[PDB]
Amino acid sequence: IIWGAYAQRNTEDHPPAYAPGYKTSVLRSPKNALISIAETLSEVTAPHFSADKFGPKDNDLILNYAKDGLPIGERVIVHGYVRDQFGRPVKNALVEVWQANASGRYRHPNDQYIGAMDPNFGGCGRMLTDDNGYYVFRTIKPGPYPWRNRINEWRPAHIHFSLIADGWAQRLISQFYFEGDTLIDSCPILKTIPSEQQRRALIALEDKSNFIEADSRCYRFDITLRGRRATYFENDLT
Amino acid sequence: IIWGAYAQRNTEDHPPAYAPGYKTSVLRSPKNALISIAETLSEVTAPHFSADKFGPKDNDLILNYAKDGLPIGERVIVHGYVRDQFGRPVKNALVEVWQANASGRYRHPNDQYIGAMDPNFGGCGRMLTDDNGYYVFRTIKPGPYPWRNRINEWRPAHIHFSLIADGWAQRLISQFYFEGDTLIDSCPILKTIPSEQQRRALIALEDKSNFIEADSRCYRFDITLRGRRATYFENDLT
Amino acid sequence: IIWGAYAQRNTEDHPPAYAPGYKTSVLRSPKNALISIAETLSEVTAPHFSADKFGPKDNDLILNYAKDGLPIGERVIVHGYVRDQFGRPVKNALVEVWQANASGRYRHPNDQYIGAMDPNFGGCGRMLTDDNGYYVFRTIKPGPYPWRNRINEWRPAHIHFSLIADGWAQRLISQFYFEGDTLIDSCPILKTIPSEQQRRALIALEDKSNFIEADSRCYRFDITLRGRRATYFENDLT
Amino acid sequence: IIWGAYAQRNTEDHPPAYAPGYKTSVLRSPKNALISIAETLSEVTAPHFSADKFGPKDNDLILNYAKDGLPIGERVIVHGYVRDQFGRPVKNALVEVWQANASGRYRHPNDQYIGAMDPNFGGCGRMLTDDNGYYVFRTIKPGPYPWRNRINEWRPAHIHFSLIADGWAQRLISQFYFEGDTLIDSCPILKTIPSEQQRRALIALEDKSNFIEADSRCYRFDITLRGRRATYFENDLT
Amino acid sequence: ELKETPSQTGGPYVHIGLLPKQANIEVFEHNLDNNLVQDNTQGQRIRLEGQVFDGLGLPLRDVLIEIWQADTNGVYPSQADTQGKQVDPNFLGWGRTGADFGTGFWSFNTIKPGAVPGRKGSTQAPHISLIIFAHGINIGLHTRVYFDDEAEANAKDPVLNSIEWATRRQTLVAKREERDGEVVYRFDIRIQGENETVFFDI
Amino acid sequence: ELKETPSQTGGPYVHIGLLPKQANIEVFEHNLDNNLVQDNTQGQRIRLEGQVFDGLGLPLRDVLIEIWQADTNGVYPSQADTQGKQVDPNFLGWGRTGADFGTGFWSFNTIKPGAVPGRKGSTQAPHISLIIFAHGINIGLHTRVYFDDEAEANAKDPVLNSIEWATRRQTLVAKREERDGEVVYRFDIRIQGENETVFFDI
Amino acid sequence: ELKETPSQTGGPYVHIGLLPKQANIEVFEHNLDNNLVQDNTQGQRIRLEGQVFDGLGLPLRDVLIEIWQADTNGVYPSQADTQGKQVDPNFLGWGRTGADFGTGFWSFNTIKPGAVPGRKGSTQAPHISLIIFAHGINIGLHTRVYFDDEAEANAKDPVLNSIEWATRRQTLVAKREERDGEVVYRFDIRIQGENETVFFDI
Amino acid sequence: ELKETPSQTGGPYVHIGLLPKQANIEVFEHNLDNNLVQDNTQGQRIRLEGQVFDGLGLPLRDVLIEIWQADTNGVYPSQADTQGKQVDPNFLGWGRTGADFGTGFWSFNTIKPGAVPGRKGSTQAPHISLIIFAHGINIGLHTRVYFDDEAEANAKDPVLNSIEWATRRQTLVAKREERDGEVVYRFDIRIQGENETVFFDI
Ligand SMILES: O=[N+]([O-])c1ccc(O)c(O)c1
Ligand SMILES: O=[N+]([O-])c1ccc(O)c(O)c1
Ligand SMILES: O=[N+]([O-])c1ccc(O)c(O)c1
Ligand SMILES: O=[N+]([O-])c1ccc(O)c(O)c1
Ligand SMILES: [Fe+3]
Ligand SMILES: [Fe+3]
Ligand SMILES: [Fe+3]
Ligand SMILES: [Fe+3]
Repeated sequence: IIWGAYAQRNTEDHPPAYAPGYKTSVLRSPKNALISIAETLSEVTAPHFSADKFGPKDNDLILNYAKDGLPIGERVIVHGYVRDQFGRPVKNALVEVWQANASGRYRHPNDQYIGAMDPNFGGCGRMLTDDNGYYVFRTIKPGPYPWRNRINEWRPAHIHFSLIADGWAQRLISQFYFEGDTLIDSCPILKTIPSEQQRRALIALEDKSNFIEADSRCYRFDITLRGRRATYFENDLT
Repeated sequence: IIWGAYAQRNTEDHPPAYAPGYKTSVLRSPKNALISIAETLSEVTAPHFSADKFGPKDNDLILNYAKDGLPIGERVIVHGYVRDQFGRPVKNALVEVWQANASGRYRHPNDQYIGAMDPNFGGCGRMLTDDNGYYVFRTIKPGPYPWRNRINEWRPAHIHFSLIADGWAQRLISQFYFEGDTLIDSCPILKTIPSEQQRRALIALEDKSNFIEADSRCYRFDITLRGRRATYFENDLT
Repeated sequence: IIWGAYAQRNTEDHPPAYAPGYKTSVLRSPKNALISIAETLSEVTAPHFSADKFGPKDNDLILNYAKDGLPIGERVIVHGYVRDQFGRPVKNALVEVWQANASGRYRHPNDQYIGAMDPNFGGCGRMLTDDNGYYVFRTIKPGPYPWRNRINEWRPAHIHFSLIADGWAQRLISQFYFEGDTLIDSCPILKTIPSEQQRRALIALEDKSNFIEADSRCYRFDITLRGRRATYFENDLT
Repeated sequence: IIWGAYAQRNTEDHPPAYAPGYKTSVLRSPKNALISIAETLSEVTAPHFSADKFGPKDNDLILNYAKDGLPIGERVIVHGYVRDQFGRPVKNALVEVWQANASGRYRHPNDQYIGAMDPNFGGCGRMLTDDNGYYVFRTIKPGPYPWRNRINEWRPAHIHFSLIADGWAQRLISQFYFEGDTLIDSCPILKTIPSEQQRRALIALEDKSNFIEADSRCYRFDITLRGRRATYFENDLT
Repeated sequence: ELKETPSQTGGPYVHIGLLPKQANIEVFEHNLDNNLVQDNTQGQRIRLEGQVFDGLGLPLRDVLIEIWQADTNGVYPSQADTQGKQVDPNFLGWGRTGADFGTGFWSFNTIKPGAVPGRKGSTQAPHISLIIFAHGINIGLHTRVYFDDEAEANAKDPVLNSIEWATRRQTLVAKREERDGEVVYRFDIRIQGENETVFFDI
Repeated sequence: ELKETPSQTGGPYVHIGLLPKQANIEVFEHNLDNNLVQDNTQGQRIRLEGQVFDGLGLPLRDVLIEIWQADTNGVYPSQADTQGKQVDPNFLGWGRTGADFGTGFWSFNTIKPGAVPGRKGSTQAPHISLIIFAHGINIGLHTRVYFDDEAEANAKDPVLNSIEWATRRQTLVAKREERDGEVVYRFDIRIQGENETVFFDI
Repeated sequence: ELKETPSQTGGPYVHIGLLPKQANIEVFEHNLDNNLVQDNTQGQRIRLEGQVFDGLGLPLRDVLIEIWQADTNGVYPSQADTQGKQVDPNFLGWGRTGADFGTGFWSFNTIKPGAVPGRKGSTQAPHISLIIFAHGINIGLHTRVYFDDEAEANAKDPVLNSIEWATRRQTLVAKREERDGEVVYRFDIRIQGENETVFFDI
Repeated sequence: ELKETPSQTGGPYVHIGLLPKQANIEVFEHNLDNNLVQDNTQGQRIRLEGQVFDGLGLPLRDVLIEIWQADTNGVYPSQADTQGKQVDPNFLGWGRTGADFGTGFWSFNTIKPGAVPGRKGSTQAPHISLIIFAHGINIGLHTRVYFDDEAEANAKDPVLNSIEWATRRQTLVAKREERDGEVVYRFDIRIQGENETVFFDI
């Protein structure tokens, strides 16, 4: 199999750069259209991260910053599969996550929300997907929080995530939400995505058979990256 | 206006005593039918609690047990109206509430769930409704938690409540849930209630216009008690 | 009752500033997003106008400018209620109205439409709502008129109105239309409002039981302003 | 992969112990609720049966008891797959089956139905599923038969089956029926199962492309057992 | 018309909320409890105690119990009382208690209530109205406690006579005992089974 | 709950209705105007003036402007003011004006407001709240006018500090000038484009 | 995800299929039975026997019973056992039996199992896992058999301690008897009623 | 076929997750950073720095930037590189950095990449691929950095020549400077407005 380029990104499946209901985008969006280029080796390659460098608790946000006790909040496991658009698993991709604590407070200097800080929660983790594209991490469910867009704007609970995988063209940062959160219907950031089916693609689903008795609940969330096409005739990449 | 008896309780609008899917009810439910009696002064009277005895933070679960800091969790206000079945407000009724903390852990000796305890959260409050039947309290949204019915049983987030109002026949203890919680559909305790409309009567609704910017979210929850009938002919009560 | 801030204005329920089908808005709309602020005493206060200063015919557009005779046109009474978003009446609010005459001609220097001027019609009135939020005025139904947006643009019949009420944040100017006017479906100014339900909120309804025999027809039109939230915990306004 | 416990059995997907329309259950059902326990090595292990001990005709009910001739009745092959609830094949599980003959008569001392006995039919077989979870056996389609529940009760044609697989918690005995049998809609034993979808899970489907010309018909029937969860954090089993 | 809010069990922690003081939670200055006798309260002091048993005879150690009763003259300290008689001003008429976590015994210190009018000119025998909440109980169970030394009054009580099984009437009668000068009434409640206590829909 | 009535433009004739006197329509005896100073009004008299420009720099000659402000001691003549201080009894705190049809200049005669409490114990710098209506403007635009001679107070103003672009903060500061004894503050408003005035959602 | 196939009763002829040899059907060369002791099996030989009774006390003569247990050292002859210890190679750990059609007695010849680890470092008392199938039983009933001569171990067993009714814990303890040199454990099962045997959802 | 998961902004706290060390969160032993030069890395060392500006010219102090580039010989340290040439074994080719919270400056220490084959036998000029994430940016913005001292190579670069506006091509060229022996390339990014940097859909 000789690989060709990644399938073109479908711009209608993503938010546009300029989205007036998300006020900060008004001055941080290019006025010119993006220039589409044909891919080269620069766009189809990406770095490799070795598992050797990851610590044992890097995917365990409940314990990786615990000092005197356990963080306060709802214990949850999140797991799922990363695949490309043609359904192939994405192996050894680096998944990084960050989030607020149970109060909706981030452990960042600029976050001065009154929601209380948790001395035993850090809020960041990372993992590499396995050969089946599977990933699993444990955390405390984040709380929603207020932010200044309109004065009473509130984000639904969410976990931020980032993926570095096989090709630079696949580079993606997004956010997933929790099934049933009522703030999902009102969020101007989630509403930058044009279609309802794509908004639903960011909701992690309750996975009841995988709850761990007297311990933790579980959410299932799958991620799809751009996929490469195979070449059978002229290989113009190089 | 001369008052007669409270309207008969509609047993089809409540759970039955014996509900096999809630295992603890199997040995704690009478085998004999309840004996219905005609009401007397004993059933139509109830005690009076004076507002003078309530402390300033009795309805503020965020601060009434705070020692070194604020409790961890989602700040929420819950408010609503208590009325009788004929729509009249229920004035000066005593509303008591208790709940788990953000981890789903109760501050009770027998609760040994691994969800972490919060040193700044107590979990109990009380208030008297006003002349319009209105009540309001502030708290941290409780987390769901596991319990042993079937081994992997999980309660949806809920706040327990109790009402002592004008007549002993109105005495009621129940629980309300939060709009959108997916565990609501699976709870065997909530499923003891026969009809869907009555199950919905226990769900507190997100009240977005009443959120307090950069501070707290708000849920609206109304409660209906039995109502008294007026007498226009023979007054047999006595 | 201690009052807190007005509920945030729901920007999705109003037209946006930039609306290209209404050509004059293209150069009169800010390019930057509005900056939302938390309210202070400046935003929650407003002036008081005394009824003593209003003349007896200030709400009677049929007679307040009549010199030699009565104005020509359809005699109509318009009445209704002003309330806030939580349903409370808005008392002693100043309602000012202005409109074209039966020909669709305004008594303004810049209006040179061929529709004829009426020497006995002025076109402006004002009133204060009563303690129930009620207002009533009498006028001649205005005619539609042409304006230059696209060359053959026509406004449906409408009456312009303005409200100064309890808080500066409630300040509002808008326009109401008459049930059944077919130009309502084609107006680019009314179409700046995104949702159909909100477009309908500007249509005054025929009120047949309140017509006055051998005299005048009647339209019913209610207005909703932003409402203030009550404070039960910290009062941060000051 | 480190395995944790089997997913909790979903009691709503099975018949209850007490089912009054199946009269024999009235005195053979516990009055107390079952006590749920957390699993240990006792519940997750099970025995292993070696293929070496099975005879060549153990899965061929047409020939394994034939002495002077072939049994009378409809020649049918039944095949399918055994998988766990998460879709994984169940390998080397022991499947045992027993059934009545074509007359609806069992070769049991206590069966004195007038339906005739077949000297060349035994009615019992066994097999081990293969690595894909596949099993196949051949038999004579059983006839329905009368039994005493109400006096004119009739069982639809069925084949009894039992599975011993990887964990004791998976132990299951049930019965499957044949597509289109009209007695299926009236059977009080099949009606102990609460939901229609689960009743349908016991119907073997005609598999026409797999009929063997001038020889036998074929039914397809798949079986689902409880599945084990994988452990990624604390392994509390031991 | 509206439907009553549906009942749900109080659950196993019903005392965090209803008797915090006893779950070691000091959040309130004034706490409600099981002592209805104030220093100037009129009437004869009595102690009411017992245990609550499940269907297998095991006492419930997570139960919450409240009682509601009239003062010494049979007047309720409630605005809904229409007797036109003055009530004892130093009497709340209500109390709440939980069972001891080890033993399962519950108790109240109160006074023996006077007789209260029944319907249509009848007179009820002295009684205390009692309600039970606990994990497993979906709706609070209502019962009444009558006194074995009021046999004359009990025989004419309208509610007791409305129970057709005389063997069940006896489950509602507490037994008087005298522990070192104190008068004690023992009232055990059997939720299910043999000698199941009578419960009412009121 | 109800939705706020949707806003619509005031249109090009917004003064027939709001300033009839100036459209030559004498229908009212008492007319509202742009003079907030009565003879006994306390405080220092100031004149506020400017022009409103569209995206191409052309002044709007059909604009309607209103201002709302506190008296000389920072008290609003409104029942909603909760300072518990007495307000100047000869001060309405509000006025309305249109631009001159030829030049486009607008103005008000008022007084310099005193400082008003901000939220959580803060103090706001002196400011006047201003709103703009005109053909093409679908919803009234809210802004505030601060004074360049109150630099100390402005640096500590909560609302001004909440604007992260310091270059935009300056669009809200009027410049003090002294025309023949009178103090004048010049405040031009640019609705769109370079140096676009900051507008608020209040 | 898939739903487990629903259970159905084994019916009254459950031994045609599960114990053909005893229904006089010789279709298999190798037949499964109730003898778990092979000649080289390690451990002390014991006989387990009893009867199964319905709600009226009548023994079930159509019942099918299977047991699953560890070897003499507490190791299961199963690939799922993760103790890393070698199991007795001459031990299947499972057997099956039916009740005698006349008397209703059932029995197995096996060995006394050694103790098996419990969860989180605990140790379980020796026990045999047992399941019951019969006409009238819609889902196989799971229970466990503990031994009365292991009182010390039983008092620390996690599963037994998880049963809050001590009167019900005793239904799971078989009684040791010594019939002519042989050690016998008698374990009767009451499916319903007084002294109903504890059944588990595992 | 599946649709790509939709992008969402990284938000203002994108460094808690992507550069914890710099938000003062010590959760990882090995942290990713902006230094691509290891001690044995081949090539000429260069420093890349600049600022990112919004539409009003204010630098973004919450921005997260990553770069991806080839080694000194134009080979990518990636299994997808098909040149059949050995890559420098001491080069990751990727790094990440945030802007300084006060100044807004960002930087990387890396080496000048060698030229990489373009499509159909062409040769690309040396370049670094760069992506930007920040609050307000809904999808990461891709751009490339070319070097002003590679004018000959730049004139023949396929991607640069595919931009029809020559005035926009210049926004992609960093300027070489020599601060005390070190070679520095200054590359400022303007997200919107005049001299807006070219962004690509790759
Ligand atoms: O079994 N528990 O522990 C429970 C069950 C339900 C509850 O509402 C509760 O607070 C505790
Ligand atoms: O363009 N005009 O002349 C207009 C447009 C809309 C109006 O409502 C109006 O009164 C005048
Ligand atoms: O009552 N019987 O004889 C029965 C009832 C059901 C059966 O499945 C069966 O094989 C026999
Ligand atoms: O404005 N903020 O602070 C925000 C907005 C969105 C976010 O996802 C966030 O983490 C912070
Ligand atoms: Fe609870
Ligand atoms: Fe108009
Ligand atoms: Fe059968
Ligand atoms: Fe966030």
